Amino acid sequence: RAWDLIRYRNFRTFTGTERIQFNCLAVDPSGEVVCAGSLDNFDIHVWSVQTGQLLDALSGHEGPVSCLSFSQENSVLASASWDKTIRIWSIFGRSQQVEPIEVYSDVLALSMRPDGKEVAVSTLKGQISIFNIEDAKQVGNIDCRKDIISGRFNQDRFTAKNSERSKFFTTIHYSFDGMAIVAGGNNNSICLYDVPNEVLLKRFI
Amino acid sequence: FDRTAKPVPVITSEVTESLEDMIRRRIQDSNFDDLQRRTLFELSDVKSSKSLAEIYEDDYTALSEELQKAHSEISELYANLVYKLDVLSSVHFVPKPASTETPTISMEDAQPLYMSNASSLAPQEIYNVGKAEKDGEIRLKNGVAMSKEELTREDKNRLRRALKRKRSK
Amino acid sequence: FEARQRIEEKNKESSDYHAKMAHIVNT
Amino acid sequence: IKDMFSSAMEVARFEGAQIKTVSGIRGEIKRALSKPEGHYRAAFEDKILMSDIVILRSW
Amino acid sequence: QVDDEYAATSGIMDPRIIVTTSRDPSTRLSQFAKEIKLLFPNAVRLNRGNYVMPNLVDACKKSGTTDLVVLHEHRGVPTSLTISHFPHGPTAQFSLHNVVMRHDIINAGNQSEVNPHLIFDNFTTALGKRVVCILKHLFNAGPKKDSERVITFANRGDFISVRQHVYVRTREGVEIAEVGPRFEMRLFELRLGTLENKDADVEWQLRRFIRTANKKDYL
RNA sequence: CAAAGUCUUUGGGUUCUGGGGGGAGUAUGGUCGCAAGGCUAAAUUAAAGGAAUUGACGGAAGGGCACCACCAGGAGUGGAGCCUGCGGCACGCGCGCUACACUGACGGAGCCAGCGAGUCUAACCUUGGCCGAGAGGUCUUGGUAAUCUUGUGAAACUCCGUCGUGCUGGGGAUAGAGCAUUGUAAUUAUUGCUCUUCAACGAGGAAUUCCUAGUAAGCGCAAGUCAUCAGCUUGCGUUGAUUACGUCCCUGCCCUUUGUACACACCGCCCGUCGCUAGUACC
Repeated sequence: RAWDLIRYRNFRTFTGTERIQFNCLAVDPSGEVVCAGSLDNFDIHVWSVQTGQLLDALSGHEGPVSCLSFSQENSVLASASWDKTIRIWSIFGRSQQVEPIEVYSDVLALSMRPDGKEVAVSTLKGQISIFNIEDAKQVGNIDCRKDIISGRFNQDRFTAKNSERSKFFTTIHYSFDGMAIVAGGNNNSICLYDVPNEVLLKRFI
Repeated sequence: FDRTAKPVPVITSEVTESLEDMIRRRIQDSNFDDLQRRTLFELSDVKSSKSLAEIYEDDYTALSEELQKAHSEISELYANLVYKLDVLSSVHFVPKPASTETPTISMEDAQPLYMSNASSLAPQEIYNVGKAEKDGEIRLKNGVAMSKEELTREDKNRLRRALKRKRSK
Repeated sequence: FEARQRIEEKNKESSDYHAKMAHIVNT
Repeated sequence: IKDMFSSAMEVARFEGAQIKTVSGIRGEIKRALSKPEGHYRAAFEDKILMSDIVILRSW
Repeated sequence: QVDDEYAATSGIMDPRIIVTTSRDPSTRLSQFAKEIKLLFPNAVRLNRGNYVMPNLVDACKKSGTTDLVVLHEHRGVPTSLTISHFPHGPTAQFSLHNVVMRHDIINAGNQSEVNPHLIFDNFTTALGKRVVCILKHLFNAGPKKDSERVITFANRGDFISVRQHVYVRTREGVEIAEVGPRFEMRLFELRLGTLENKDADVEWQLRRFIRTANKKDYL
């Protein structure tokens, strides 16, 4: 459901066809298109903002869509999949072409840089990778499995060193400078990676 | 000798004249196949406890008083079900949603609150232009009112023709 | 041509056969 | 199947004929094979042997 | 009543179908796949070469299509044709004998391509109703009452004969003319799986070699 | 149920009745019943109604869609010889295969696939040895098979060399002679091998086919799994590209011309002909 902040009301409550859960969401910067993603369906539903119909069911993922984001400069939406492949959609204007980039582990974190030219990911191996969009190749990746603090729960039976609960990152957001990433997951710690120098800056418990 | 299968049919003009004269029968009658879209108290014998004076009082004095209490029990039970069902399904600890007369104050106030209620309604939604009550005038959807007496007959024609195609649609 | 004869007569000599049989059984 | 019909034209007078075998499988004879003058392709219902003798009933 | 495979979609969602060709097609039949691509609406033609039938099926259930149309040929004359509904739906291998391609005739123009009415004649058998409900769902649902092209599927003498027609209605009679292909057509086997599967359960199979093979109809 | 009883099948006196219901169909010279008449005579098409239904046609302007359109290419087919289908009865047409060569041919040499099939009451897929220029022969073997054939050591391809632009060493039709194989049977050549013969064809008129990525084209291999197939079909893999993804300018097709949906914003009367109905006056 979209909301107004001048009037505090729904515009329209966008729904699917067969009543699917929606995890995540992506909004066209020129506010025409709202895209959402599931765990049930793994099809990227696409609503228009004016007509509450779904325009299209963008599909092609094995496994669910974790996150969805749109780069403001190029108006391109990049899907997140559990199939270890990152697919960049291009949905505007007679093109309808999807470019797919393979990833080593389930990607549960997707970050779009302000530039509109880079995409920051958070896979399940811990590692955060930074891809280009106009090319399929990657600029670099930064390694996050070591500098994550993990708790031992009370009911646990394993050491905190070798549990695989929390050593990935279930979020990422680029700074608006485009030079730093803050990541945070189901762990105890938050990070501040530098993007060119590829080294974390400070770790926050 | 005897053949082992039906011979392939030979398309004469006699076959087609049997065929295209079938199609004219099903077009003109318009009975043909196509994939249509999918669209979208009992009296109680048991003695009434309430007396005649009492039943009149009820008439003298939500959907139903018994049915709402059925609805209120059954949603209190479902939220108990989602908690236990939710806890097993969830991989993380979840607190119980609920734990189930004087003035009641809402803990959280919805909307702006300081902003007036009238502001939320749009201007368009408190005055649509409408067709005038008099027969002698016609008001259009944009606010260009037209009387029936200042029209020309060629403008009388187009407006009846315009209200033809909108009504027909 | 002989296919269209051998088929058509054999169909007649079965379509005349069940009639002549069922006329026996009911009587 | 060889040496049942002499010419490739003789087969064409007989195509579509319900051929049977000793073993009891049915079939039809379909096209006159060209490059030898006599033979023809015939589709049976199951795999004919080499040891087997096709017979076409006729009157 | 519609078939159990087609029951969930039946009127709701439009079909999207794929016409694809056998393997290194002759230039006659590569034309002829385009008349199949034009005879249906929502039909795209993907040229096949060095695809396997698994990874063309499995990369089609993924992308989501209703069914798959694959053709075969003998020396330019197309002979066979299969329609196979994808979400574990049935398939129907058709043999088609008398073809007249549209590119032979004249440069009369190009087809209407609008949603067709249909005509199903002489389908009495319960297996005949299977062929009804497996052919009918290859067209977009709910045609207009006055659309101008109508596609007849006629079943005189166990050979389903399909023609493409346009019609206009005169002051007294309907007058029609023919565009598009002439077929004779004959189904000969009907699997319950897709055309990938090759060991699915056989609902129907044309028995040739039987003492009463020529006798019955829809047998 | 005080009889509807009279300790396991019964005898106190007497009168009377039955020899099996209830719903139904039927044949029937077996027996009783049962009737009318014999002169008396209408006449492809309207008005209207029923059903069906916003009355129909045309223009203008705006917009959508497409290898039936625009726009840009690869490989060709048609010109040659054969193969094949269609006509015709010397020929017309359709699908195709071959090569015209130096991005080649020829000789060595380097050596890499995938899908597949395979023997019982019999003769299958066949290593290995031996013999034969070869084709093939032969003595053996493994395999009813992720087991043996088989790493199917496939072909293009790669390298080194010979040829040198000559219908040349390009091309292999037509043909002579011999040796093998399958088969009861090879003449009108089944096919294979060996030597000789060495044609057209110097990139193919007007026409016109297929195709957007592991694809087009080149290239060889396995199988013929109740139809269609045999120098063919259905498949498979190896080598691996040029070019296109825009626009409605044209040719078509289609949609719209109440904004109705709810904000804000923008827009802010589509047009004509004929019917239709109503009234007024004229003949």
